[PDB]
Amino acid sequence: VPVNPKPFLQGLIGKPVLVRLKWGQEYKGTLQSVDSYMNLQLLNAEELVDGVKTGDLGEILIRCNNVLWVGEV
RNA sequence: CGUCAAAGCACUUUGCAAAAGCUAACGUAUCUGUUUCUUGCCUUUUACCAGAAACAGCCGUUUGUAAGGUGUGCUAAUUUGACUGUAUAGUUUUUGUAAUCUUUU
Repeated sequence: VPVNPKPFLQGLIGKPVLVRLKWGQEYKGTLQSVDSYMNLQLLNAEELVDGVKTGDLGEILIRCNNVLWVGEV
C-alpha cells in the first residue's frame, strides 16, 4: 500500500529524525515544520560528522538543495 | 494588451509643392476645344457626320509640407512610432555536485 513523500513527512513531524547532506554530514533532531519543498527545520540538533558529535547548535533550518537523506531514530 | 520615444489632440481654412521610378483604374466617373489627316451630308463660311494621330483645356482625386481657424486639454488627453515583451527555487541554461587536498613540469 503506497506511502508518498508528502504524507511521509507529514507523519514524520515531531519524532526523532536523522538526515544527511551531500557532503557527508548527518544531523539528528526532532522536526517542527515541512514546506512544499521539503526544506527541513530542526530543534535541539547535534551534528554527527563521520559518526562523531562536533557541536550542539539547537534551532536549525537546512536549505533543501543539500539534503541527501531523510529517515528515522 | 504591455513597455520606451516623440508629439498637445481631434475637427477644420488657405498657401506652396509634388502624383507610371518594375504594365497600370491619380477618376471602377467622363466632356469641350485646337492642329494634321482621312471619309460623310453639302455649296455660303460658320454650325455639323464619325474614325485616326499630336497636342490642349475643364469638372474632380491623393499625398507631403507651412501657416492658421473651432472644440478641448497645456496640475492632462490623444495620436504616432519603436521594441531581443511574460514570472519557472523540484531533471536540458538564472537559487549551484559544490567544497577541499596532493603530486608532476
